Amino acid sequence: NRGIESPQVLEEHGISVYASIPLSEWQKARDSQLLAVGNPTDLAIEAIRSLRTSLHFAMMQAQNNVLMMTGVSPSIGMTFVCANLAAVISQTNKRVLLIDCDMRKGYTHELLGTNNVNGLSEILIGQGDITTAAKPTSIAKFDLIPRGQVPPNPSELLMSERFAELVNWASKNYDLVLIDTPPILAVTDAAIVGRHVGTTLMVARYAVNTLKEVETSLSRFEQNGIPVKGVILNSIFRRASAYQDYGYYEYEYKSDA
Amino acid sequence: FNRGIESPQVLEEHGISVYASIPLSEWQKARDSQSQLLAVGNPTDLAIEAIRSLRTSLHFAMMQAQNNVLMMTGVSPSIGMTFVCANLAAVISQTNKRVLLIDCDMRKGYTHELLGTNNVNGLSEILIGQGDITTAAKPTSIAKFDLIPRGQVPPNPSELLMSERFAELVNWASKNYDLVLIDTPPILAVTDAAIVGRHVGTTLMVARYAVNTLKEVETSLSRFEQNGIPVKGVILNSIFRRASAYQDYGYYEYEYKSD
Amino acid sequence: NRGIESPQVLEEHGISVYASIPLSEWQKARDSVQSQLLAVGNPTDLAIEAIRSLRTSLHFAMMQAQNNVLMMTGVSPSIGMTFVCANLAAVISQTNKRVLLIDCDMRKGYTHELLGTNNVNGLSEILIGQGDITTAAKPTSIAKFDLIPRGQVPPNPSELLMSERFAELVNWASKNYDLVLIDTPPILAVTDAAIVGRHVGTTLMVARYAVNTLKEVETSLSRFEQNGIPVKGVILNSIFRRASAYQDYGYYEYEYKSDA
Amino acid sequence: RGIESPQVLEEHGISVYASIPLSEWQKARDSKQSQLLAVGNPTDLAIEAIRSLRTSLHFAMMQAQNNVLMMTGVSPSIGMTFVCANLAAVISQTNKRVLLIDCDMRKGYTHELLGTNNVNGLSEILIGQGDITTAAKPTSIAKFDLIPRGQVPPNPSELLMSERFAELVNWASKNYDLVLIDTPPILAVTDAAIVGRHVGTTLMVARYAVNTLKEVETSLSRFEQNGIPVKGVILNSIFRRASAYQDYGYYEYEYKSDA
Amino acid sequence: NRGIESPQVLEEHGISVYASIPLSEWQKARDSVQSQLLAVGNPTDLAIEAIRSLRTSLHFAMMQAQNNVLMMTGVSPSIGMTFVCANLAAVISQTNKRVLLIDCDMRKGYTHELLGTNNVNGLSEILIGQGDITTAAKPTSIAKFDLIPRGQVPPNPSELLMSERFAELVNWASKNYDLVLIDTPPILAVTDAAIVGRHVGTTLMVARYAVNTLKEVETSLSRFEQNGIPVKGVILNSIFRRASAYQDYGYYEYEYKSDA
Amino acid sequence: NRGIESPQVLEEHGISVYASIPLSEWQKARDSYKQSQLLAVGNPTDLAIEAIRSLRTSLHFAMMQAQNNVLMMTGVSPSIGMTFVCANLAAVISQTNKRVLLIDCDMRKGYTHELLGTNNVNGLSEILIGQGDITTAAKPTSIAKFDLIPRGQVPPNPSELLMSERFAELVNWASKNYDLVLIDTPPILAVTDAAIVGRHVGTTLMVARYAVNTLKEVETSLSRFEQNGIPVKGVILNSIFRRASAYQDYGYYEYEYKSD
Amino acid sequence: NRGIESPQVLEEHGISVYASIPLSEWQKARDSKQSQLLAVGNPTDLAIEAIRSLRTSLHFAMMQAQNNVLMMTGVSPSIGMTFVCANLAAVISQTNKRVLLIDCDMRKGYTHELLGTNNVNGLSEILIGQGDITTAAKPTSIAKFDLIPRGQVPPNPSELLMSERFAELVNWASKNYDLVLIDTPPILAVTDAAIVGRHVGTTLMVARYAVNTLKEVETSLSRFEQNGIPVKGVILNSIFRRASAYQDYGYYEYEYKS
Ligand SMILES: Nc1ncnc2c1ncn2[C@@H]1O[C@H](COP(=O)(O)OP(=O)(O)O)[C@@H](O)[C@H]1O
Ligand SMILES: Nc1ncnc2c1ncn2[C@@H]1O[C@H](COP(=O)(O)OP(=O)(O)O)[C@@H](O)[C@H]1O
Ligand SMILES: Nc1ncnc2c1ncn2[C@@H]1O[C@H](COP(=O)(O)OP(=O)(O)O)[C@@H](O)[C@H]1O
Ligand SMILES: Nc1ncnc2c1ncn2[C@@H]1O[C@H](COP(=O)(O)OP(=O)(O)O)[C@@H](O)[C@H]1O
Ligand SMILES: Nc1ncnc2c1ncn2[C@@H]1O[C@H](COP(=O)(O)OP(=O)(O)O)[C@@H](O)[C@H]1O
Ligand SMILES: Nc1ncnc2c1ncn2[C@@H]1O[C@H](COP(=O)(O)OP(=O)(O)O)[C@@H](O)[C@H]1O
Ligand SMILES: Nc1ncnc2c1ncn2[C@@H]1O[C@H](COP(=O)(O)OP(=O)(O)O)[C@@H](O)[C@H]1O
Ligand SMILES: [Ca+2]
Ligand SMILES: [Ca+2]
Ligand SMILES: [Ca+2]
Ligand SMILES: [Ca+2]
Ligand SMILES: [Ca+2]
Ligand SMILES: [Ca+2]
Ligand SMILES: [Ca+2]
Repeated sequence: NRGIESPQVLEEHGISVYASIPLSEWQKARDSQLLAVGNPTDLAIEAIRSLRTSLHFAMMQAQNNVLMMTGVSPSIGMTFVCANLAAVISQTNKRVLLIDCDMRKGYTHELLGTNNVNGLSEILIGQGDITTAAKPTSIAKFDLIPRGQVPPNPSELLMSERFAELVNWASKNYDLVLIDTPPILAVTDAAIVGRHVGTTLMVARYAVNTLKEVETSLSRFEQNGIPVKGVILNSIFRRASAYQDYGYYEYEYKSDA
Repeated sequence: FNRGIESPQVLEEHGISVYASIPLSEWQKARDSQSQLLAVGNPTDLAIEAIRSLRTSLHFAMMQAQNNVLMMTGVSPSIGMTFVCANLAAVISQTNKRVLLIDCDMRKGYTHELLGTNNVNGLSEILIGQGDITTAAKPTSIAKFDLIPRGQVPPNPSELLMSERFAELVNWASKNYDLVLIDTPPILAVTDAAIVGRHVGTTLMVARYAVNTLKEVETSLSRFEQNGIPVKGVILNSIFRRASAYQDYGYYEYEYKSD
Repeated sequence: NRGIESPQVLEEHGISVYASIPLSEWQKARDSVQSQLLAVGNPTDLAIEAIRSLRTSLHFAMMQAQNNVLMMTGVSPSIGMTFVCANLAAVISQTNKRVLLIDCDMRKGYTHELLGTNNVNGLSEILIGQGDITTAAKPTSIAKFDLIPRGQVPPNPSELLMSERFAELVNWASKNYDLVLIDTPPILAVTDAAIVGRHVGTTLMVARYAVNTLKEVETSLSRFEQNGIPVKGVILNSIFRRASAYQDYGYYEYEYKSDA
Repeated sequence: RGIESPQVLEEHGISVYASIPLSEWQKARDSKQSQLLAVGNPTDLAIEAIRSLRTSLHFAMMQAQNNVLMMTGVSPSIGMTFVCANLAAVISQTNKRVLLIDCDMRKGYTHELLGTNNVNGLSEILIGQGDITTAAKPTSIAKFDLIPRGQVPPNPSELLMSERFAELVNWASKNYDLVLIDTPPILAVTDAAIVGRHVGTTLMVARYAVNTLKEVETSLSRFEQNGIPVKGVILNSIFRRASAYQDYGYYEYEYKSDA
Repeated sequence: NRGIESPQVLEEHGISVYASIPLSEWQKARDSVQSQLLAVGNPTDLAIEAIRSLRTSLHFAMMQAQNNVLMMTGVSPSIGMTFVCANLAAVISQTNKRVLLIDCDMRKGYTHELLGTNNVNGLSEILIGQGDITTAAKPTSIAKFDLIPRGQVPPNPSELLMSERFAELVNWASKNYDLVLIDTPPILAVTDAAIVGRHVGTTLMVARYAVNTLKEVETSLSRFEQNGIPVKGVILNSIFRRASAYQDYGYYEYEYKSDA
Repeated sequence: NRGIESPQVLEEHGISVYASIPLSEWQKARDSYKQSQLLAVGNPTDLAIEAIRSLRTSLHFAMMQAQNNVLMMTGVSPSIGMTFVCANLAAVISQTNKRVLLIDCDMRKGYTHELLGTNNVNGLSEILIGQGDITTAAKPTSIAKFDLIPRGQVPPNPSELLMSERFAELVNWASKNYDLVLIDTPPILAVTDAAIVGRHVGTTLMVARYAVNTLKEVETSLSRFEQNGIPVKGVILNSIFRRASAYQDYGYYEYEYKSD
Repeated sequence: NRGIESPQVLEEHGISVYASIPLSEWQKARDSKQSQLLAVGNPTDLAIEAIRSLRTSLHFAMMQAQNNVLMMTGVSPSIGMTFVCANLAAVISQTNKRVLLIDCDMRKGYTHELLGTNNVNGLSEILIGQGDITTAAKPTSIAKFDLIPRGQVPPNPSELLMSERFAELVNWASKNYDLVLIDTPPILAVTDAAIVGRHVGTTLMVARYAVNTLKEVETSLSRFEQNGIPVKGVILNSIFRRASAYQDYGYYEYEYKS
C-alpha cells in the first residue's frame, strides 16, 4: 500500500477508475490559466473529454444534473479537473454552472476571471439573492458562483436550508451543475454537499495517493450515505514505455489538414 | 490483540465500525497543563474538524436509528468521552439545533464546571424528586446548548438511573429538544451506561488511540449486547501521527487553513 | 481441563458469562477474623459494583423468561454462591422491589446467620407441614428484603424438596414477591438444585476463578440439561488481577471513586 | 479397555445419566450384599448419586408418559441389582408406592436382600400357578413392594415370552406409582430384550474401569435390533484416581449436613 | 478379504449382525464319533442361548414385517445353516408356537435323519405331482415342531422350486402354522435360495466365523438384491474367543448358571 | 503484460474472439504508413479476406439477434487495422447483394475517401455543423452497393460534433435507408469519439493487433465501453502470423483452399 | 492436442465421438483425391462397417432433430469428409431410402467425378438463377442415390450459398427425398459450412486420427456455435492400429466374415 501505480490496482479492489488524466507539461510549465482554452489538443484535455462522455451516461442513470467533484487530499488537482471539465462540457453547447464550495481555500474566481463579490458565503447567510448569484466567466455558456468572503463557519453554512435552495435553483436553471469541494480527508464539507448532488466523483493523484487513503475516503462517504460513482486518477505519467504500458497507455492522435 | 489499538483498520476488520478518528489536540493538552472547551477556545483545531465529521456521520445514522437521543459511553476512565461529548454538542448547536447534554456521570461528572453552569438541582436532585423535570435544563456559555449537570453526588447512582423518573426525564428531553446527548461513565468501570442505554436511540463508544485494546473494546460491546443495547460504532480519540511522507500511513489528518 | 483463567475460555464454548465478580479484600479481611453482608458493610467495593452489573443483565433476562423466580446454584462447595446470592438480593432490594430469598441448602445453609434472623419455622418445618406458607417469610436487617431460612437440618433434604408442599411455597413466593431468589447447594455435590430447578424460571451458575474447570462447568450444565433445567449463564466469582498493562488480561478493574 | 470417563461414552453419542461412586461401606460389609445401602448408610455418596438418578428419572418418565422402568446391565456382577434395589428404595422415600419385579429367574436374590420369602414368585405367576393381584410382597422398606423371581425355572426366557408377563406388567403399572424391573445382563442372556418390550424407559449399567466401549455399543445394538430404546448409561463403581482439584472424569464433594 | 474376525467388521460395512453363535463343544464332541439335536441334548449351551437371542430379535423383525415365513440361507456349504435353522425352530416351539420347518435342500438335505422322520412323500414328491399339500407335514421328536423333509433327491431341484405348486405349499404352511422356517442350500453354491426367497417375508444369512470373508458375504447379499430379496441381517456361527481380557474383541461369553 | 499470442489468451479471460484475420503479405507489399488499396477488390482470394468473409457470417447471426442494422468498428490503439477490417468487411457485405453505408467517424485522421475513391466535399464534419443535408450525404464508391459518408474537412471539435442531436438523426436516417450501416471510428484508448458513437449503434466489435496489443490494453478498452453502457459483442485479432507449420497449430491455423 | 490418438481424449473434453472410421488399406492402395467409392468396390471393408454404425447412430439422432437434412463438415482439408459423406449416402441408399447428396464444395468439389455424373448445371449454376430446382437432381452409379454436383467453379461461393435460392433448393430437397446429405469444405479453411449450417437439421464433424489436434476440434466447434449451428458430434476418420497384442488401446476392430 504505497502511491497508486496503476488504474488496475483500484479496479481490482472494486473501485472503478472513470478517467486517467495525464500530467500536462504545458500546465506544469505555465504554473512556474485554463488549459481547455490555452492548449485544447493536450492529452489531459482529451482525457477530460473522455470523462465528459462517461458522465453524460452516468448522469442519465441518476436523472439529477448536479455533479460533485471531491478529492482525497489537498493539491492533487480536483479544482483543475473540475474547472477544465465544466469548460469542456460548455463546448458541447450546454449551460454549465460551477459552484466553488471550497469556502476555505477556493480560488475559482481568480482562475476563471471573476470577482469574489457576493459569493456563496454571502448567498448562504442571506446577503445576495440566489437568482442573481451566477457570474459569467471568460468561457461562453460557463457561469460561476465563487466562494465569497472566507466565513468562520464553512461546514455550518453548507448545513443550511439556503444551500439546498441554491442547488435546487441551479439544477432548474442550468443544463449541468458542477460543485468543486475541499478534500474529504481534510474537512467534512464535501460530505455535507454530497446530500444534494446526484453523482459524486473522486480525484486521486497518481503515484501520490495510497489505496488505503482512497478506501478511507470512500468509507467516509458511505457512512454519510453518499454514493461515489468512481475515482479519477490525475497527474499520471509514463514509466515503462514498452509498447505503451504499466497500466496507463496514451496515444498522440494528431488531426490532419 | 491485547495491545493498544494502533489503527482504525484493526477494529474495522473485527466488524467494529470506526465512526470517527479524533486527533490529539496540542492546544487542549498544553492549555490543560480538563480546562477550556476546545470548540469555542480553538474552533480551527483538527480535533474539532474531526468532531464536525462525526456530526455529519451522526445526522445520517440517527435518521434510520429513529430517536433524537444519543448516548456517549467509553471503554475505560480518562479516554476523553466527556471531551468528545461536550465538543460534539457544541458543534451541533452551531448547526442551529436545540442541544441538551445530560451528565449521567453522578460519580465523577464535571460538565457544569466545563460549560459554566451551577450544579444546583441537577440530575441527582431531579431523579430523587427534589426538582422538576421541566425546569431542569440550564443554559450554557454556548447558544442553543443546554445542560442538566449531575447534581450532588448520590450514594446510589446506578439505583437512581434504574427509576421510572429517569425514563420520564429522557422522554421530556426528547420532546423538548432537537438532539439529546447523554454523557455516561465508562462501561468497564460501572454498570451506569448499560442502565441509561435502554432509553437511548443511538449508542457510540469512545476508545483511546494507543491505549485501549481490541479485547477491551470487544468486552465493552459484549456487556451492551448482553443488556440489549445496540452500539452504532466506536470513536478513536487522541490519535497521533507516526509518519512524514504523503499523510500519514495508518491514519491521515490534513490542515486546510482558511484565507 | 484445569482452572478457568478467562471469561473468553467458556464464552468460546457457548457458556455465556453473565458477570465476573472480583475478589473483595474487605470480605477476605472480615472472614480471616463469612459473617455480615458486603453490600451493606462496604457498598463501594468492586465485587458489589460487579454484582450491580449482574442485576442489570438480570432485569433483561428475566423479562424474557416470564417468571420472577431465579435459582442460584454453584459447581462445587465454597465458591461463593451464597455470597453472590445474598449480595445480589440485597442490591435488588435497593432497586425498590419486594425481594425474597429462600435458603434451599437444608444441609449446610447459614444465610440466617449472615442476614440476622432466627431459624424457627425454617424451610425444613414448612416442607414437613408444621409451619404455614403465608407466615413463612422473615424480615432481614435489609429493607424490602425477606428470607425463609433452612430450618432444622432434616434427614431427607432432597426428599423434602421433592414434595408438592415445595411447589406450593414457590408458587406463593412468586405471587406476593417482585423477585424470588433461591440459594441452593452445589450441583456436583448433591441433587437438591436439580429438584428446585423445576419450579424456577431463570437459572444462574457460579464458578470460582482459577479453581473450577471448564469440564466441571460442562458436567454441571449437562446434569441440568438432563433434568430439563435451562441455565441462562455462568458467574465467574473471586477473579483476581494478574497483569498491569492497559489495566489487565481477562477482566481489568477500574476504581471509579466519587467526587463532591 | 475399561471406560475411564463419562466423556468417553458421551463423545460416542451415549448419554451418561449418573455416575455412581464405589461404596467403601458396601465393600466393607460384603467382605451378594445383603444390606440395602439406602437404609444402612443413607449419607453415602453412592446413594446421593442414586438420588440424582431419581431426579433425572422423574421428568424423563413424566415425558415418556410411562411408570415402568427397566434396569439392565452389560455383563454380570457390575451392580445392576445394587443400583436397581437402592433406586426403588430412594424413590419409595419420596412417598411413592414402588414395585420391583425380579426378572432374573436365573440368579435373582432381591428377596434375600429385601427380606422377603420366595414363595409364589415370578416363576410361579408365569407358569399359571398364582394370581397376578396377590403377587406383590412387602419389603423391609415402607411403600416398597417386590415380586421375587420364584423357584428357578428350566425355561426363563420362554416364561417371559408369555402373555401372562405382559398382563402382570400392565397390572403393576395400573396399581403402583412406579414399576422397576431388575433384569439379567444383556450380553449374557436374551431375558432383558424380552422384558424391554413392556417397559417405557430403559437404563443400562456399566462398571467403571471394567466394561469396554465396544461392550456398551454391542449391548445397545442388541436393544435397538429388538426395538428397545435405551435412555442412557449409568457408570457404577467409579473411583477417584489422582486428587488434583477433582481430576480426570468424575467429581466428588463431601457435603455433610450440620447437627 | 480374510476370514471375518469381528461382528463389527460386517456392521462397519453396513451388514447388521443379528446373532453371534459360539462354537458348541458338546456338538463338536457328538459329531466326532450332526447328532440328536443340541436344543434338546444340552439346552443350557451358550450356542442355544445365542439362538434364543436370535428368536427374540426375530419376533420383533417378523411381526414388524407382518409375515410368518422366514428363510435361512448361508454363504457357503458346511457353515451350520441347518444347525442354526433346526435349533431355532426347536427353541421357537418351546415358546408354545406351532413351527413348521421345510427342508428346501433337495440335494444333500438331512433333517429327517436329525429330527428322526421318514423321507416318504417329502418336498420333492409334493412339488412333482402329489403327496397332498395338507397331509405333507410330519411330526418330529420335539412337540409343536413339524417338518416337511426334502423327499427323494430330484434331478431338477431349482426347477421344482420354480413351480406354482411351491408358492401354494408356502401359502398353506403360512396359514396352518404359527411360524414357518425354510432351510435352504448356500447361495454361493446354488441358485435355490434366491428362488425360495420370493415367497418368504424375512431372510437371514449364516456366515462361519474366521472362515467366510467379507467379500463372500457382500457377493451373497448382492445375489439376493439382484433378485429383489431383502436380507435383514447376518448370523455369525462357530465363534470362538482368542483368549479372555475384558472379553474383547467383539465376542463376549457370560455363563449365567441357574441355582434352584 | 506482452502482446497477445493466442485467441485462447483472451477467450480464457472471458473475451469472445469473433475473427482472427491473418497478415496479408499482398497488402504489406503494396503498402511498401497507410492502406494502399481495398484488398477485397485487389486480391479477393487472400486469407485475410476469407477470414473477413467468416466475420460477415458471424455478424449476420449476431446483428439480427440485436435487431438494429448499425455496427461500429473500433480499435484498441492507432494503426492496428480497424479501418482495414471495416472497409474490407463492408466491401464483402455489399458482395452479398446488400445496401451498405460506411460512415467514417474519424474526423481526426480519416482517409476512407482516399481508399474507396471518393471526394471529401460535404462530409460528416459539414453535415454535423449544418453545411449539408442528411438525405444527400451518401457518396457512391468504386464498389457496387457500397456507399460512403467521408469525414469531411477536419473540424477543431470532433468529439463535440458527434455529441450533437444532428449525429443521432443521421444514424437514424442511415439505418432506415440502408440494409446495414458500418461506422469506422478512431481507437478508444486514444480518443473518446468511439464511446460517443457507441450510443447509437446496435452491435460493437473491437480490433486488436496480434503480437502487439496486450490483454491489459483490451481489458482497459472494454472497461471504457461498459462505463459508458456500450456492449461489445467481441474482439477481432488482426495481423496474425505463423511461427510453426507442424500441423498448422499454436493458437491459429489457416488453410490455402484454392479453387479449380 | 498433438493429434487425437484416442476417442476418449475428445470424449473427456465433452465432445461426443459418433463414429471411429478405420483406415481402409483397399482405398489407400486404389488411390496410388479419391479414385472411386469404397461401399461398392469393397463392401466388406471395416471402414464401411464403421460407416454402417454411423448410419445406425444417425437414424436415432435425426428422429430427435425432426429435419432429414444432414451436413458433413470437417476440421481441415484432405481428412476424408467427402470419403465419409459419399460412402455414408451409399450405405443409407442400401437401406432402401431415396438419398440426395449436395456438393457444397464449389471450390474443390469432385463428387460428380467419383460418383459417375456430369457437371452440367450444378449447384453454382442453380444458385446463379439459371437452372431449375426440380431438374437439378442427377442419378449416380448407385441405386436410390442422387447427386447435385458443384457445377463450374464460381468466383463467389460463400456469397452464392448466402442467397435465398440456396434455402429454396434445400427445402425442395428435404420435401422430395428421404434423406439429404450436404458435403461442405472444411470449417478452418473457408466460411462456407457455417452458411450451409443454417438450413441443416443435424451437423457432424470429421477429424483425422493422429492429425487434427484437440485445439482444432475445439476452435471448429467454437466457429459453429458463434453462428448458432449445433454440432451433434465428431467422426474420427483414418484410425489405425498401434499394438499387435491381444486387444486394445484407443480403438479395437474385428474382421467379422463367415
Ligand atoms: N494533470 C495535471 N497536469 C499538470 N498540472 C496539474 C494537473 N493537475 C493539477 N495540476 C496542477 O496542480 C496544482 C494544484 O491543482 P489544484 O486544482 O489547485 O488542486 P486541489 O483542488 O486539489 O487543491 C495546480 O497548479 C494545477 O495546475
Ligand atoms: N482528543 C484529545 N486531545 C487532547 N486532549 C484530550 C483529547 N481527548 C481527551 N483529552 C483529554 O483527556 C483528559 C480527560 O478527558 P475526559 O473527557 O475527562 O475523559 P473521560 O470522560 O473519558 O473520563 C483531559 O485532559 C482532556 O482534555
Ligand atoms: N468475591 C469474593 N471475594 C471475597 N470473599 C469471597 C468472595 N466470594 C466468596 N467469598 C468468601 O468465600 C467463602 C465461601 O463463600 P460461600 O458463599 O459460603 O460459598 P458456597 O455457598 O458456595 O459454599 C465465604 O467466606 C465468602 O465470604
Ligand atoms: N457402587 C458400588 N459400590 C460398592 N459395592 C458395589 C457397588 N455396586 C455394586 N456393588 C457390589 O457388587 C456386587 C454385585 O452387585 P450386583 O448388584 O449383585 O451385580 P449384578 O446385578 O450385576 O449381578 C455386590 O456385592 C454389590 O454389593
Ligand atoms: N456353532 C456350532 N458349534 C458346533 N458345531 C457346529 C456349529 N454349527 C455347525 N456345527 C456343525 O457343523 C456341521 C455342519 O453343519 P450344517 O448345519 O450341516 O451345515 P450346512 O447347513 O451349512 O451344510 C455339523 O456337524 C454341525 O453339528
Ligand atoms: N491483416 C493485415 N494484413 C496486412 N496489412 C494490414 C492488415 N491490417 C492492417 N494492415 C495495414 O496496416 C495499416 C494501418 O491499417 P489501418 O486500417 O489504417 O489502421 P487503423 O485505422 O487502426 O489506424 C495499413 O497500411 C493497412 O494496409
Ligand atoms: N478412412 C479412410 N481410409 C483410407 N483412405 C481414406 C479414408 N478417408 C479418406 N481417405 C482418402 O483420403 C482423401 C480424403 O479426402 P476427401 O475424402 O476427398 O475429403 P476432404 O479432402 O474433403 O477432407 C481421399 O483421397 C480419400 O480416398
Ligand atoms: Ca481545490
Ligand atoms: Ca466522564
Ligand atoms: Ca451455599
Ligand atoms: Ca442381577
Ligand atoms: Ca444344509
Ligand atoms: Ca482508422
Ligand atoms: Ca470436400
